[PDB]
Amino acid sequence: GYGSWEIDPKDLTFLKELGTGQFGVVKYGKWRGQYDVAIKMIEDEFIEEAKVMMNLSHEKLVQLYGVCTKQRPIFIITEYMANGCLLNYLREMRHRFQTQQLLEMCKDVCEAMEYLESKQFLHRDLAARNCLVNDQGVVKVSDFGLSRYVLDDEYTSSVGSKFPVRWSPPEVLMYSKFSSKSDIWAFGVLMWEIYSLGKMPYERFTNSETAEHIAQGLRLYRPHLASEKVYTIMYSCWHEKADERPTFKILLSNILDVMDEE
Ligand SMILES: COc1cc(Nc2ncc(F)c(Nc3ccc4c(n3)NC(=O)C(C)(C)O4)n2)cc(OC)c1OC
Repeated sequence: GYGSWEIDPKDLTFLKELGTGQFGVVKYGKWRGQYDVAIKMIEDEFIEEAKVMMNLSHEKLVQLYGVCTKQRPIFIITEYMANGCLLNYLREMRHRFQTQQLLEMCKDVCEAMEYLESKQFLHRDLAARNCLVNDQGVVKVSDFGLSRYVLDDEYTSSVGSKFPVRWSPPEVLMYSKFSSKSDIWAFGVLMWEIYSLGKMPYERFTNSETAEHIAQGLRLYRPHLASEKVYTIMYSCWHEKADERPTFKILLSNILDVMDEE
């Protein structure tokens, strides 16, 4: 059993649909009439991913509340993030963000990633599409890709035509070399995403052309809203030599520094 994670489906109310795919559905709801939750309905892999989430718990990670593993379809119940997808949130020109708010959003993710790093857990799809924002503009990482078991397979999300090329270091594109230094690279690219208000990295290129140009040491430009100090930080993430890239411990201390200066 999952002991204290086993949720009684009776304590749930369904209210709004949030998203829907071939493989699953996420609905907004209430649990014991009190707390806001997202309810993700779907198999064995999906459960192995929930067990993972059971062992990860951080202020800036989307928290698992419980599971219902006794009726089909099986449920996962997580915390509810009222301002939705960070990518989409960034694209709303009506928010009229100040640089300070952008760096805070970098700090949030960064704190998340340092926990994961300290747990020797490698994320593999850190991007703006995979973060969420709560009612209070606080940003939180989804341990696993949101897409997983909604739109794509465990076989299809992050394989082939759905591979996160734009968030990937040269060693991954050429050699399938994953390590904590690839998560560092992608954090960098996500910083760029934030400072550019949700522009697609290498916005004028294909995945192939991005793969060639990365391999030739082409990098993303400093977004207008990004100061030199801030750009230095995300750039430091794209060193061609993986071991030359900072840790998340280092970077967070870098982000805190900028934040005190600016
Ligand atoms: C208030 O409006 C919105 C709220 C949320 N909040 C929220 N909080 C916690 C969650 F675990 C959560 N999960 C979730 C939701 C939807 C999904 C998926 N996951 N997965 C998917 O493959 C697609 C992406 C298909 O649909 N959403 C998300 C929104 O989109 C992410 C949104 O805009 C619809």
